[PDB]
Amino acid sequence: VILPNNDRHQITDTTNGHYAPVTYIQVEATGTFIASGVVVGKDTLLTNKHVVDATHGDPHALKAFPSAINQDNYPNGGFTAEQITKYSGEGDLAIVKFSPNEQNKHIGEVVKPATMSNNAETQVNQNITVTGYPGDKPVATMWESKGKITYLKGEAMQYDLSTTGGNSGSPVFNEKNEVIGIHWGGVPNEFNGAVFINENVRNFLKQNIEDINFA
Ligand SMILES: [Zn+2]
Repeated sequence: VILPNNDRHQITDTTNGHYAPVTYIQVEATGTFIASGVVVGKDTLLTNKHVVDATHGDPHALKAFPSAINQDNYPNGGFTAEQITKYSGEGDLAIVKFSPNEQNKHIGEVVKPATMSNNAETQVNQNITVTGYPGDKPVATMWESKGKITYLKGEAMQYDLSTTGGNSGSPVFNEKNEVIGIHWGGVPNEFNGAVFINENVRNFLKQNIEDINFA
């Protein structure tokens, strides 16, 4: 949701630096559901349970476009999901595995997977960014939203930065450009939040993704 702190910048050079694995998602149902996500392995991407539920039991309905720049401008093309594993906890988190594309390339090869933080030093009041694809902006455009962490408890985190429908599943980056959480949404006039990747979540990811990298 939009908050008093609405500080967002468009990322045009999407394949530069830590932005490459930030991904645009389209789920074809009924209508087209839009969301975001982040590549964290050779064939794996993280997003929310609710974006994955938009496929209504059909993984093939989910397409990921890493580093998408704008409508029909996908520098790495797209990838179709083949298998989905939802987080067993309360956290709105899901793991999506993709099959290679027509050129036999893997989603985690055309782009360098993001580095996951161990979150040892993460704390309230730290400056972070949530980068993904807001639906109030031009189609398939990547935007970085700036703010501070305002709440940390268990596997949940909240922050004061703005997001909009479409940002579902956007990675939360700390200053070191490591993924510390996965954005799920927010509450009007209150806050936006994400699944905080603590020890429990980390162990879950490690058990389901053999090549995920934690700093
Ligand atoms: Zn700014």
